[PDB]
Amino acid sequence: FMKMSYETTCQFLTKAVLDNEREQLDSPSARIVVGKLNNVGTGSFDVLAKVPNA
Amino acid sequence: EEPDREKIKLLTQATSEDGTSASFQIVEEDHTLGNALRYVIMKNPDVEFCGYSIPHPSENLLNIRIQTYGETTAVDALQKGLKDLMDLCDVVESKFTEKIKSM
Amino acid sequence: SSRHGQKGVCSRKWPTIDMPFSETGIQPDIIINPHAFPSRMTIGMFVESLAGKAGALHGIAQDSTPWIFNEDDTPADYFGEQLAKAGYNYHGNEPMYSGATGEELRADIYVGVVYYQRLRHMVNDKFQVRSTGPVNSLTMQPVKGRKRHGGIRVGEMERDALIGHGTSFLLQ
Amino acid sequence: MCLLGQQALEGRRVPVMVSGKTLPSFKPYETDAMAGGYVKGRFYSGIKPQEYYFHCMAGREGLIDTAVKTSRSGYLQRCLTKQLEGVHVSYDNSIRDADGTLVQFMYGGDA
Amino acid sequence: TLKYICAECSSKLSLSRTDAVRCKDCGHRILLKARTKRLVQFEAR
Amino acid sequence: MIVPVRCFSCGKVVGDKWESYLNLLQEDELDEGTALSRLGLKRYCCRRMILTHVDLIEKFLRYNPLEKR
Amino acid sequence: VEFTPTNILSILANLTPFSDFNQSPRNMYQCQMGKQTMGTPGVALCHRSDNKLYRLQTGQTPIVKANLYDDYGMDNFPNGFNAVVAVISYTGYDMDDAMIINKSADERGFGYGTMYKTEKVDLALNRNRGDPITQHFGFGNDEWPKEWLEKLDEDGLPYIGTYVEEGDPICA
Amino acid sequence: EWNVEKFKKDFEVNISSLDAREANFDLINIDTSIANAFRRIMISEVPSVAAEYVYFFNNTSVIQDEVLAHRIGLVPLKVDPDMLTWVDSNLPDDEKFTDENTIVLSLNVKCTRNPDAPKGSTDPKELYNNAHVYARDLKFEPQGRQSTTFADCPVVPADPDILLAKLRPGQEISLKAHCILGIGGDHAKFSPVSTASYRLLPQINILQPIKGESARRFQKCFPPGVIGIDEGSDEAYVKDARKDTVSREVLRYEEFADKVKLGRVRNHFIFNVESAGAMTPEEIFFKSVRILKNKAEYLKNCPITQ
Amino acid sequence: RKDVPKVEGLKLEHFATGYDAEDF
Amino acid sequence: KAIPKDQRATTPYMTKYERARILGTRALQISMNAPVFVDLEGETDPLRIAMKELAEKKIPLVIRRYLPDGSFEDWSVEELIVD
Amino acid sequence: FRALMQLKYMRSLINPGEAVGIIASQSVGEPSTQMNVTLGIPR
Amino acid sequence: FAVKLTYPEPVTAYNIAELRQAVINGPDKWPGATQIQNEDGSLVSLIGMSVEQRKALANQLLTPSSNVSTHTLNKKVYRHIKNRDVVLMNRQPTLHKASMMGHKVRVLPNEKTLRLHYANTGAYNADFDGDEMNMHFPQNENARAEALNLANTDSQYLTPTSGSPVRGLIQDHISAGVWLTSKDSFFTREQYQQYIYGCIRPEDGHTTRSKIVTLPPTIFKPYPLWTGKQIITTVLLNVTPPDMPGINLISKNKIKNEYWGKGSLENEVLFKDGALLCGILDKSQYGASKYGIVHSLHEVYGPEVAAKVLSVLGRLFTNYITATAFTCGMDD
RNA sequence: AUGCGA
Ligand SMILES: [Zn+2]
Ligand SMILES: [Zn+2]
Repeated sequence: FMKMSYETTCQFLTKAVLDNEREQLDSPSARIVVGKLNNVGTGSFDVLAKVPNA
Repeated sequence: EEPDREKIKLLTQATSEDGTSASFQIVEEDHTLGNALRYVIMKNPDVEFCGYSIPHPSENLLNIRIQTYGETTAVDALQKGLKDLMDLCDVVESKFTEKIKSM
Repeated sequence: SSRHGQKGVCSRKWPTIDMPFSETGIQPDIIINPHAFPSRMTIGMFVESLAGKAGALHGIAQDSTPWIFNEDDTPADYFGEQLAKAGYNYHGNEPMYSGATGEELRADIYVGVVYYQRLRHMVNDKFQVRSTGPVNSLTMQPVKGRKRHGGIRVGEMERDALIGHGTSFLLQ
Repeated sequence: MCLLGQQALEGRRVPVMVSGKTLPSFKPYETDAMAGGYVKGRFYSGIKPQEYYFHCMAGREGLIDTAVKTSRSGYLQRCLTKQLEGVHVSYDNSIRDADGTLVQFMYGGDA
Repeated sequence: TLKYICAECSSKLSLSRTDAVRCKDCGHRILLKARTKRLVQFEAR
Repeated sequence: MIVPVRCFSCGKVVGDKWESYLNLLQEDELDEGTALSRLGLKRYCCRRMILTHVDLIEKFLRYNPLEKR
Repeated sequence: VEFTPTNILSILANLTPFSDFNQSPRNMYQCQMGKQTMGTPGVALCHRSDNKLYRLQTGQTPIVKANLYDDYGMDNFPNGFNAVVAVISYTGYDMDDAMIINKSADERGFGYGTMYKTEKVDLALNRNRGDPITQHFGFGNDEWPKEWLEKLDEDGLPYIGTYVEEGDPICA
Repeated sequence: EWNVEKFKKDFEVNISSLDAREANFDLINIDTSIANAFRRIMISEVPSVAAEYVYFFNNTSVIQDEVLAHRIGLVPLKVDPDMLTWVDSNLPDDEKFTDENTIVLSLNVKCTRNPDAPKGSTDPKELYNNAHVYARDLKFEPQGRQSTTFADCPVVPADPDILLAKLRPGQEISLKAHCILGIGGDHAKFSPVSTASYRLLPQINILQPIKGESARRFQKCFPPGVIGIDEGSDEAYVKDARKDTVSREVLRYEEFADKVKLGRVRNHFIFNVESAGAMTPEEIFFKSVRILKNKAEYLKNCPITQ
Repeated sequence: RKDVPKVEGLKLEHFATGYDAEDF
Repeated sequence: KAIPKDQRATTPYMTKYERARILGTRALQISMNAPVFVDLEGETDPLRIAMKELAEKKIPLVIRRYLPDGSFEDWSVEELIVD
Repeated sequence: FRALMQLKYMRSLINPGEAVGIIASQSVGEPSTQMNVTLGIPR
Repeated sequence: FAVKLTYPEPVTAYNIAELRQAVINGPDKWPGATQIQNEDGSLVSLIGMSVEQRKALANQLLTPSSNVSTHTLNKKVYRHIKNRDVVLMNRQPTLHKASMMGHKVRVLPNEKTLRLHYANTGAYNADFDGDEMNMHFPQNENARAEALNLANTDSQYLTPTSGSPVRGLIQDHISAGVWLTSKDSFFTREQYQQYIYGCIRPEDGHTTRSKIVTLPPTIFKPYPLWTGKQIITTVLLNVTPPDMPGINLISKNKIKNEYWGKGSLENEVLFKDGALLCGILDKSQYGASKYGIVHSLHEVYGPEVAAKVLSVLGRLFTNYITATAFTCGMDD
């Protein structure tokens, strides 16, 4: 997706499809394309909660 | 008729409890009243510090802070300012009338 | 803007009481910051101020043709002498008092009469806000244009800047 | 307060016509400094018209450089901003891309 | 009586839904709608 | 448009002083300076008000569409 | 020899007083501002129908002017006003490119201007001859809100002079 | 030590000139904050009576309705502003305007042509009838009480000669202006003074004496009458420092800039109050000082809230 | 070159507040 | 993927980005009726409330620090040096 | 004092997750707008 | 914008009063609220509801659960933007992340233009000539917390390009600091204290003392007199925390000593325990973003203090430029 | 798309 979103979009698309490529959705641009929390900065980690069991 | 409840306000954030440091906020005022009132207030020998500040021209607000020592209260010192301004303006009016008559 | 390409927005409509008043009993129409001149070198504006002041006091128009004057016949001398005959500072300053406090300012303030022009670009009126509006059917994103109640663009560079900040939850 | 001084264009003195003249009023090959564009006049006492044409030359070519520099810096920003946007600090202080490929073992080598 | 002035003859007239949009005194085809005695309030600023 | 009512800078009503001022420049063959001195415009904010005025309304009024021509 | 060195300047550059005293690009920005200035576009404006006009009502003749200001008659179409200007940083809102106006001056009409927008209400803009026609300014069903007469005369056109705000009917 | 009575001992007034439209008076031994207070109040806070709501019924003139309304607002009216109280806003328009708070001025002018002047343009006033609309055409329309109250103070513009509008045959102006009580601070049309300003008394401290033709040559550097020489063989004296304008022209010459100092008297204030005709300038000053006092009474009376 | 001429009616047009040409 | 607690090797300090996300998410929880474990003391801004909760470390949140390998370290607020 | 400066050094380190790539790109681009061998933007 | 920008505020027991009032005000007031979104998902616009109907809804903001499908939610109120929200300002040039910062919203009455402090204009490369700015209002506590903690202006006091301060006072404030800080500038007790309260409002949280403190005059003699450097001492003594010693710095000016006389010494800027003892201040000091005074306060007490110092200086110098002003003319 | 504001 980072290739697609710079230049020769269709050329990078063609080389991607011909590869049967899978996007691991790491590129910040690519991640934006899919509406995903950006992996940089505050999205570099996850937050969980400690909850009482009793 | 009612004692105006919003003209002057005592900013708890800016007022001692012992009794000699307050910031007062008057609505719809500026340097007009402010600089004269601080000027007369500085005549009080018991005022340590007094001054006025406009939070913002567009807001049409006036804050006047009086911090004194334990020999007067800031409310009392302010009343001393206002009694001085009223009597002084009486003096101005009186001499002005006298010289208008003397012509 | 003046006739000197020194354009500025009106930051505020200063109360007449708060303006500075001269010992002539007036408070200026416009106040321009002096620090604008040192980069622009719009000294023609300084001369236009002192010429419009002389010409208003004596009550005559002044000729501003380029090179009517000469290094040996400077405009500061011509309008300086004319103004000084009029009854005003040869350098063109006037003693002003603070509107706010009332003391006399440190120095004589440079006051004069300048042709000022109002640009049609009241970009003040060009303001726009959109918290809700139409969307293009091919995207469901805010439509375009102020008159369309459209939404300003968060461009590619603003995306880059939000990634810079680490503000990935703001970028999302 | 002093003088404007020597006007320049693209790094050198005033253009000269093929007749050898830098302005109609100058004889061909005038060796006067002014004829090359050196303005002795100053803003406080004005500039001669022959000098106003040169300060106008420098001022315009300035406005051209001012209007072209911003087109040569957008592509400089975006061309590598596309590449390093994935590039961040790993939790181990190593610089990894958003792929995971390591770029530097420390930021500038000091963190 | 509603009014319409001829853009080219100044002649006042009172068009109807039953007449040609033309100045009956000159023949022009452009008519300024006349101002009338109609109240408008104004803040003097 | 039309001679301003008051001088922007000072506040003195000036709109009454236009026609007499123009008369003083015509009828009395006075000069603009002396005419303004006799009008009491003794400040340059006032001086300039009338001195610089351009009564463009006379040019506007010839376009009056409410009378035949 | 030149008849006058002004013969090398354009019209607007001669209209700029003391143009030989400013940094050149400030004179060029002066041509762009005076050229972009809201002024008097004409006097037959009641017989034009521009999509927009900007007309300054309080127009004046500069005290400081080129003699080509008279020779080209630009005094027919004054584009500005003579203001009392103090070159002073004092209020704290005059920095970089921002300037202060006197409030009382604006209240007295200083630089007061008006903007005209012309509209065409066409009912054939895309009709289709005899058949198509059927729309007539006016009413028919009575069921309309009679408060529309508060804006539109009983002939379907608004009363010339009417105050209108977004949402008001411009014709029926 | 400072007391208000030591001020009363120290405070002085000297009135140089009292015209029914201008007052030039001095306040000696006061604080700048007080002189500036009086000035500021005389300008913004002293109420005056001015047109506020202009109701047009017709305007066919080449002048914009809004503009003409603002111009009618600017006309100062010769009205004692104490004949009326303020108009509130908390209440409906039917209660807003009464004969106690509003003054009605009608204007109905219809321009015509005159039966054939001499040549042609023989001005405008002879070619046309009511071609010039003046403030003097604002007919005062009383209601009831104030009809009687103004029996001996009818409403007139303080300058009838103000040209308000110029018409052409068939053009007409019909409007009804509602003049209310307002203060110069809320809009400049309510300011009752044209110019209320103060200037500190110029002080010319001659450090060393000058004499002869250098003394008279110094004398010509100042306004005619500021510097007097009686003999000049012994001194060049100051007839009146009040005549000076502080042009600081004397400093242009080394003959003097090292043998004179130019200062001011911080205590001495030279007030100049010129009235727009609504009220006499001294009465305006009286209202300003009584206004400041009334404000101090308002602050005494108010309860400190929290 | 001729120097631009100074005005012939180059005379006082400003006074203090309080004064006039009755002192001139 | 579980980095053993005995083996956590990362910065003992809370990053500004960690602090930002914690305060935002926890504030949002208080604003959605998460039980407040501290005196509201008058406050009405949920964000300032979450800031108070950070000041007393009463926050019941855990930061999952990711490593680009995929291993992560679960860190409590109550240990990560807040500032 | 050496202990203080070491602790300042520990407390001055770049945070995990910093967007240093973008920051780099802007720190080379942004100042290049103010701009025998090729110099400036062409270089 | 204050009446046309909303935040979707979930109503609780702690904000019921404020949101009930905001609803009562309605869309056509200050901190009212334009709309109410139920937990059932439906929207109720207040665009045209009467004070009576909005009053009725104010007593329903806290209603009980109704459907097990919705029992976990609480109603939402679309409140107008107010003085407690952070907003992300961006100026085109984006050229760098520092050109798009988060500012705390202050609704100004009778304005029509986005109002910005001068200290930011060297980071946006913005100038009032006619420059336009985009104002983004984030709709989420995560974006609020980030715009108040990460992107905020104080976190941008230095650029990452070089770490030179990009945020300082400008033009008039610089010349005012040069004039105020001259050994020639003296001030009476009245003037000194007036400038002080003019620049410090303890009621505004502008201090770490909750009262005011003051210095002895420079001149005990004929008359009690304070210097301008004593004023900078008083402001620094009042803005720094009482639990910390005064900043100690030896900086320099952009004004050679030769200009102040043949023996004058005014280029050495000396700060001893919070007290300016020699020299003036200029662009090199609080605007130069190079160790100068403001940079040193940023380093010692951090960005919140340095920002407080900048606002205090901006007010001090603006007011003193009101008392004495600054001008330039042909004589110059 | 053309001109243009920053
Ligand atoms: Zn006709
Ligand atoms: Zn005037």
